[PDB]
Amino acid sequence: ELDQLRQEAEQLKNQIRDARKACADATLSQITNNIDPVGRIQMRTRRTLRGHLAKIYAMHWGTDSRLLVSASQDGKLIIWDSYTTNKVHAIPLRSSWVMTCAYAPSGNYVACGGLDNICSIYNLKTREGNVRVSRELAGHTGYLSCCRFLDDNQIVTSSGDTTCALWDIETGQQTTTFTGHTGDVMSLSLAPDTRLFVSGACDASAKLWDVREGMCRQTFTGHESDINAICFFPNGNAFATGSDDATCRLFDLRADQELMTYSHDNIICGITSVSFSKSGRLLLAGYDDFNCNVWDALKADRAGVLAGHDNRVSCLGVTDDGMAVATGSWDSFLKIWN
Amino acid sequence: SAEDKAAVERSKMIDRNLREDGEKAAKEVKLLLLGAGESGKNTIVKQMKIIGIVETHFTFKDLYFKMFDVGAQRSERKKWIHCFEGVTAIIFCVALSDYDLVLAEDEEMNRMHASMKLFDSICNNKWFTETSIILFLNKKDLFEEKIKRSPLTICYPEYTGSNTYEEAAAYIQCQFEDLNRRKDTKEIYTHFTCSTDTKNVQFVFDAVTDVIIKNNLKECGLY
Amino acid sequence: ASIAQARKLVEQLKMEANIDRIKVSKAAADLMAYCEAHAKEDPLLTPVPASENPFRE
Amino acid sequence: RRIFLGLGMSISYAALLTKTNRIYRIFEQGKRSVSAPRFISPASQLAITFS
Repeated sequence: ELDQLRQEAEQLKNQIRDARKACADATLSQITNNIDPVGRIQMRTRRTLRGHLAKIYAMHWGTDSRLLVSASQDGKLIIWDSYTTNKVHAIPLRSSWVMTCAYAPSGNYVACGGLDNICSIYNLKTREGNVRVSRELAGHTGYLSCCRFLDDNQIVTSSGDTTCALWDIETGQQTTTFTGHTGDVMSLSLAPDTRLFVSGACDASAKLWDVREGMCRQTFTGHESDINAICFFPNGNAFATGSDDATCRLFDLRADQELMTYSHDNIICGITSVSFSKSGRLLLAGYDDFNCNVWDALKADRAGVLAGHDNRVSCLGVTDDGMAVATGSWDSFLKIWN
Repeated sequence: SAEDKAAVERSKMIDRNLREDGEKAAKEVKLLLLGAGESGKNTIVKQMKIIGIVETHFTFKDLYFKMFDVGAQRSERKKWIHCFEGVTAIIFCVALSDYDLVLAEDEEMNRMHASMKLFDSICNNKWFTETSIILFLNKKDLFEEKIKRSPLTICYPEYTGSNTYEEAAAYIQCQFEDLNRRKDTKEIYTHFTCSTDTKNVQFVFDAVTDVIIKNNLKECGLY
Repeated sequence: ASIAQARKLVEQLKMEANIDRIKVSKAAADLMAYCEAHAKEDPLLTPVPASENPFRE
Repeated sequence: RRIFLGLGMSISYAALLTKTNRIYRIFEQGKRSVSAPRFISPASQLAITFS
C-alpha cells in the first residue's frame, strides 16, 4: 500500500518534470546573448565599521537606507548610522549566540533571531531612551536561522526545525506554521509585495510559501547541496539562490525551472549570501573564498570582484535605493561598497 | 553640525562600553559541552555548577568559566558547529557503560560506536584545529561493575585483554585518543569521572589553564 | 501516513505547474524588460559623482 | 671604547630581562585569564629592549 502511494507520488513528479520541460523553449542565455555587457565594475570601499570585536554574523538595512543593524557571535546588536559611521544604538543581547537579525520596515523595532531558539524583539523608540525587550517569541524548537519582518505586527522566522513560522507579536502565538520542508530551513526571503515568501532548506529544495493560507505553492530543485541563501528578484517574479556547490541559480516563480546557473571553475567554495541589486541587473554573492562576486543577472558571466575582507563574508545587503552595498564578514569589520 | 557633536558623543560612549564589555568577555574562557544522549553530562554539569543552548556560569579561582550545553539541538550539526570556533576547550562526555548497550533508536548501533563516530566527526572537523578536547570517560564505577562479567569484546572484537578494569579503560582511552588523527596540533585530556566529588572541576581548570598557556606560547612563537 | 499528505501536495503542485506553464521565453522577456526599463536608477551599475552619492558627499 | 662596552654590557641584560618578563607575564596571566597579555609579540617586544 505504501509502495502504491510511492508510485503515484513519483508518477506525478514525472508529470511535473514533463510540464517543466514543455515550457523550456530556450535558456536565458540564448535570448540574452544580444544584451550589452555591464562592463568591468570597480566598486570600492567607502566605509569600514570598527564595531564588534569577535564576529559579525548577520546584517540588515533599515528601510531608510541609512540605519544599519549588525549582530555578533557574542555580545550586542549595533545599529549604525551608515552615512557618518556613528553607533546609534547598542543592544545588550540576552543570549550571546546569534545567527540572524532583522530591522522592521517602519524602523521602530529590530529582531535578533538568535541560536537559542528564541526570537527576541527589541523596541527602539522607548520613553526612557533605553532599548527594551518586547515580547520574545518562543516555541520554534530549533535554532532560528533567519527572521524577517512582514510588518511591525508580523514576523516570519526560519528554524533549524524544518518548520517555518509566522508570529503575531502582541500575543506571541505562532499564528501560522509551514511544514512542507524536509530539511533544516537555512535561508528565507520576503517578496516585495510581502504577500508571499520563499525559503531554502538543506534538502537542496526551495519552496515558495504564501503567508495567508500557508500552502506550499511551488517547490524548486536543481541544487546539488544545501541552500544557504535566497534573495528575491526586485520585481518578485524570480529569486536567486546560493548553495554550497558554489553555484547561484535564478529560479522563476511564474515559470517553474532552473532558467540560469552562475558557476565558474575558478571558485570552489560554497556561496553564503545573495542580494540582488536594485533593478535586479546585478547579483552580489559572497563566498568562502574570502571574497565577494558581482554576477550579471542576465548573462552567466562575472561582472566584477570586490575582494576586501580578511575572513569569510557573513552576509550581503543592498540598500532599498541601491546606493551602496554593505558586506559584513567574519572579520569584525563591516565594509560598505559602491 | 551643532547637534551631530552630541551624536559623536553617543557614538564614543557606545564604543567605550563596547570595548569594555568585549575585553571583559575575552577575559573569560568558553567551554563547549557535547556528547551522546544519556552520556552522563547532567552529573558533570551539576558538579561544575555546584562549584536551546544552555549556558552555565561557574568560577574556580577566578578565570571565570562560561559553559555551553549543546545536546539540546536535534538539527544539522554541520551548519551549526561552524560557530563555537573560539572555544578554548571542548568538554566531550562519554559514558563507558555505553559499550554494553545495543541501541539508541538507531538501528542497533552500539552506543559506544555511535559516540566514537560523533567524536570522529567533531574532533577532526576543520573548524576545530586549535581547540582542545577534554575527554570525560564518565561513569567509571558503572563500567567497573559491568566489565566484571560482560566482555568488552562485545564492543571491540579485537580486544584481547583480561577484561580487568584498568586494562579495559586504558584500552578505551587509547582508542579514543588514537581516533584523533591530527595529534600533531590537537591534545586530548582524557579523565575518568563518576557521580562523586572528584577533581573534575579542578581537572577542567588545569587543562584549560594548560591550553591557554599553550595558545599564548603559540602567539609569540615560543612553542 | 505522511505520504498521503506528500502526494496530496504534489498533485496540487502539478496543477499549479500547469497554470504556471507559461513559456520560459515569456519569463526571459519579462526579466529582460525589467532589467532594461529600471536601468539608469542603479547606483551600482552606473556610478554617480560625489554631488549625489551619500557615502562620499 | 666607551660605546662598545656600554652597549655590550647592557643589551645582554636588557635582552635577559625582557625574555624573563615575557615568560613571567605569559605564565602568571595564564592562570588568571585566557587573553594573551599585551606586549609579548616576538617583533614588538624588541622595542622594550631598545627602550
